[PDB]
Amino acid sequence: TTYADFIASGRTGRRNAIHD
Amino acid sequence: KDYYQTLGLARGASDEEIKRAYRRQALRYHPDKNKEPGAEEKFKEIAEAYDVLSDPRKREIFDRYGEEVKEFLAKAKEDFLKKWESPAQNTAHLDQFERIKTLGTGSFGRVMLVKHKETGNHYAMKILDKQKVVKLKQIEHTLNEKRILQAVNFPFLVKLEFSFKDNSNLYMVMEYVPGGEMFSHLRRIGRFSEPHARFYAAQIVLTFEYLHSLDLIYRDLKPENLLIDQQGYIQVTDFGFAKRVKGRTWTLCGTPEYLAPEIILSKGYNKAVDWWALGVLIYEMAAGYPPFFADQPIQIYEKIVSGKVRFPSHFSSDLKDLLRNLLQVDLTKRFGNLKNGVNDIKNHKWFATTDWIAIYQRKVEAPFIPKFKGPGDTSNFDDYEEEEIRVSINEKCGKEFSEF
Ligand SMILES: Cn1cnc(Br)c1C1=CN(c2ncnc3nc[nH]c23)CCS1
Repeated sequence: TTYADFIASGRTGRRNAIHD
Repeated sequence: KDYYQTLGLARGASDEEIKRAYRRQALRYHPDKNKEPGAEEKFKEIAEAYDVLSDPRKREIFDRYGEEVKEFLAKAKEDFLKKWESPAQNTAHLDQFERIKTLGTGSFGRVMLVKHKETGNHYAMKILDKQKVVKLKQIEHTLNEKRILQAVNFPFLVKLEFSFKDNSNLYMVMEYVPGGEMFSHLRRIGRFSEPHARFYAAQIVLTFEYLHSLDLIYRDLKPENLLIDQQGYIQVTDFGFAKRVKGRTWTLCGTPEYLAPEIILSKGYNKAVDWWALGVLIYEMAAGYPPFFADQPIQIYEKIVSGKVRFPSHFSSDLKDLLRNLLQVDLTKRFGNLKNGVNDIKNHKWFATTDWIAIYQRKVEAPFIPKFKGPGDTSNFDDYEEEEIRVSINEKCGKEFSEF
C-alpha cells in the first residue's frame, strides 16, 4: 500500500532542498 | 460567483456581447439538449449572469469586486517598489540580541530564537555563513531573499524585522511564530480533513496572488516552510529561492517532491510552478503523503513528468478535480496559468464554501489553534544541538555581499 511505501521511501523526514 | 466567467466573457465586453454570449451559453446548456450532467444549474447560472451584466447599474456594482482588488494590488506594488528600490540595511547589531536556543538548522544555515536585550521582545534569527553560502553557489539566492522579504508585506508572509552582517555571517531577524511548522503537525495528526486543508490552502492561494502580482516566484512551497501563528493562520518563511521574474527563468531549485515538471526539465518556467506546488501541498495535506515520492530524486522526477496521479479513496470528487487541474503536466493547461488566472482556482467547486474576503481578514475560525505557553515557548519546536557563533577578525567575502 502507498502509506506503507511512504514509510519505506526515506522521505518521511524533513526534505532538504536541492540547489542545482 | 463570477458572472463574467459564467458567461464566458472578459470584464470588458460590450452590451451586445453579453446578450449574444448569453444566447450562445444558454443553448450549450439548454434544458432540452444538454439537460444531462446536472447542468440545469449551469443553465440557471448563465440565466442569473445575464440579468446582472445586462443592467449597467448592477454591472457597475459587480465590477467593484475586481476593481477593489486591482486597486488593493496597485498600492501593494507601489509599496513594494519603494522598498525594492531602497532595501533596508544594517538595521540592528548582533550584540543587541540574547541568543536563547536553536530553533532549526539545515540547507540554509541556522535559525535561533533570540531576545532583543532592550525591547525584551522575541524574534527568529537566521544566521548564514558567508563562506558556506559562496561555497553552495547561493550568493545570488541569499541576496534575493533579504531583498524580497524586507519589501513584501502581507498577512500570511513572515515579516523581516532587522537585517545586518559582520565579518563572516549574514543575519536576518524576523517575527517569531511560535506554533511550529505545519510539517510537524501534519506528521503527528497523520493527515488533515479536507476542510482543514481547504483552510490553509486558501491562504496559500491569496499569498501567491499577492506575490505573483509583484512578479515574484516563491519556488519552495512545502509544509516545512509554513508556520502556524496564535490565530491558527499561516506564515510563510524561507525566501531562499524566491526570484523576481517578469518572464521565464531556468534554475532547477526547490524540493524534489514539489518541483513542477518545467523546473526539472531544461525548458524555462514561469510563476505557474507555484500552482503546481500548491497541488502538491493540498494533496500531501489531505492524504498524509505527497503525490510523487521515491527513494531517489530521479525516480521522483520520473513520476512528476509521467502525468499520472493516483488519488486516495477518501479524496472527495471535487478535490480530485482541483488536483487534476493543478497537477497538469502541461503548463498551458495548468490552473492558475489560464486565461482567468487565479480566479479559476478561487471559483472552483472545492472552494465554494470559502470566503476569500474573510480569509484575508483573519476572521475565519481556525480549525486548529496550537498550544500556547507564554512568550518564549519552544515546545512546538524540536530541539537541536547548540553551536557557538565565532566571528572572524577578518571580513570574509566583503565584495560578494556588498548589497546585504
Ligand atoms: C525551514 N526554514 C528555512 N529558513 C528558515 Br528562517 C526556516 C525556519 C523557520 N523557523 C521559524 N520559527 C519561528 N518563527 C520564525 N520566523 C521565521 N522563521 C521562523 C524555525 C524552523 S527553521
